[PDB]
Amino acid sequence: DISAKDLRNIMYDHLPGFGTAFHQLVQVICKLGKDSNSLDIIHAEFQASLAEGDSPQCALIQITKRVPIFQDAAPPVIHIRSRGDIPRACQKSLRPVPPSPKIDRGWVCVFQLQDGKTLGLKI
Ligand SMILES: O=C(O)c1cccc(N2C(=O)C(O)=C(C(=O)c3cccc(C(F)(F)F)c3)[C@@H]2c2cc(Cl)c3c(c2)OCO3)c1
Repeated sequence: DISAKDLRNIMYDHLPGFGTAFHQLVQVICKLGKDSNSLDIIHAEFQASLAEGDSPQCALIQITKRVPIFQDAAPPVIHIRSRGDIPRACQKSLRPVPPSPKIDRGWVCVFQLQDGKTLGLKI
């Protein structure tokens, strides 16, 4: 069976740049997919979207809209020490956390900083 690491690497293979918000979205998709035994359907949706001619970015967003574990789901909370732990290419995508963020509305994750600060990653 495909593993979370395998799928992460497969998805990364299609993305430009490094440590971008889409890379973090792959991390989130793979974590939540692993936790709900859904990596196979996620991989299949990813490949099908690519096969129809969608960009890999569009394919990842479509996974957040078409795979049921992400539908109306809140972004996962990831504990980090400070803003510096977040990759450079993600920094401009960090935003104040809104009232009810949802993964399928583009809120990838919420970083909970050691000093109590909180930042959402937005696509
Ligand atoms: O242990 C697993 O089986 C598994 C599977 C897939 C991905 C991951 N994740 C990681 O190993 C990991 O470093 C994840 C991150 O997204 C992450 C963690 C710390 C810091 C950062 C960073 F700040 F963006 F750099 C990202 C990432 C991760 C993703 C999510 Cl959504 C997490 C999480 C960790 O902990 C709480 O929720 C773990």
